[PDB]
Amino acid sequence: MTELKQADQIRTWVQSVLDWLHISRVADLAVYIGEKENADLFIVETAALVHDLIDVKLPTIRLSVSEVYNQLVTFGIGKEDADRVIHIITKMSFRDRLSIEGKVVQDADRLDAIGAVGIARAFMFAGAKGHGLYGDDQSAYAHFFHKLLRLIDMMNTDTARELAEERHEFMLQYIRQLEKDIPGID
Amino acid sequence: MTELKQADQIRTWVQSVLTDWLHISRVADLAVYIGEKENADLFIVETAALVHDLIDVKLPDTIRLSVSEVYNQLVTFGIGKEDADRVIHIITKMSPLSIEGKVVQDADRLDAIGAVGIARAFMFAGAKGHGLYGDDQSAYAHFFHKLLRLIDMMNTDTARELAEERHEFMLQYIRQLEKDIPGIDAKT
Ligand code: NI
Ligand code: NI
Repeated sequence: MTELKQADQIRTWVQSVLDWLHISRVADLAVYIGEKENADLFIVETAALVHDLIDVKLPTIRLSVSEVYNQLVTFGIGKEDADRVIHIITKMSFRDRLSIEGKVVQDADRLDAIGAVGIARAFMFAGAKGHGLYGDDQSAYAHFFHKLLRLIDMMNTDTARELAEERHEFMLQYIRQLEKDIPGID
Repeated sequence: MTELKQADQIRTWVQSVLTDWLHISRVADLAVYIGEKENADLFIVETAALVHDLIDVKLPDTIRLSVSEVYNQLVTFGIGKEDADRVIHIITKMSPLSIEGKVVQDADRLDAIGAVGIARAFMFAGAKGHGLYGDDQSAYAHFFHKLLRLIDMMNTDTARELAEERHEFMLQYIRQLEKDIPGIDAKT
């Protein structure tokens, strides 16, 4: 099982390149969902680990599709697995953006944007970008209704839909409470 | 009402100075609510709540006021010397406190817990480049080290009651993180 070795190298590489905590969470989740959805677990974990490397959001860090490709083949990963990972990540991040493995990776990514973890990230992002808690259309509170509260209805697989239900319900109890703590938050 | 007009004056001033205001507005509403239940002087409570942050070291240097600047503006705005002195004694102590000072302190701490405290913790982490969890500067660490202890330091019966709901909700939020992120407590 050389795939253990290869998976471990990608983790170190990615951790090096770079948040890592998001990537790690998404990979753990992708592996879990992929197992229940009969996807290729190597592909799903690997795609999860590198799903952010080619994004335009990242500054000096952003890698090219071929840089990522070359690194995987350099680690000894096969052409077909490297090709399939690239098809996943390149299908996932272009401006204004499936197979079993692609759907699982996307689901994992989206699950990480809801629930208690999703709420944390929403407020973290707002803090980083100088945005308000509420009071603006760019605020974190607004983004729950613009985006986060709809994600459950866009999940690809039965397994991700299952996991979503609990995370979605909790975000709702969170919003209800926030609205109670701050009357006129809207 | 002369005090209604003075509070509205102070409100517009503070909002103009800080131009954070949302925190101050929430703290003033909470403080007046507690103050009324506790039979504290409501004008002093509201005024202190409104100016409680203006001298705080955490404000940037382009905005932060000296104590004399706060004092002078209050007096110009028509607050009497004695009331103005009371307000100054509260905010310099915050940055035993008086009865009104304890009410303001409680309101300020209430805003740091519950659903609103959760949001604020994560916003701060994002502002300072700190992680969600995984080290001692992380938001998660900050819950254990500081925010989960605030309920023990509430001054008033009214605040203590309000803090129980908020604290318990924050405990539910932690439980949810622990569930969704296996190993979160040990993660680095
Ligand atoms: Ni992602
Ligand atoms: Ni404050």
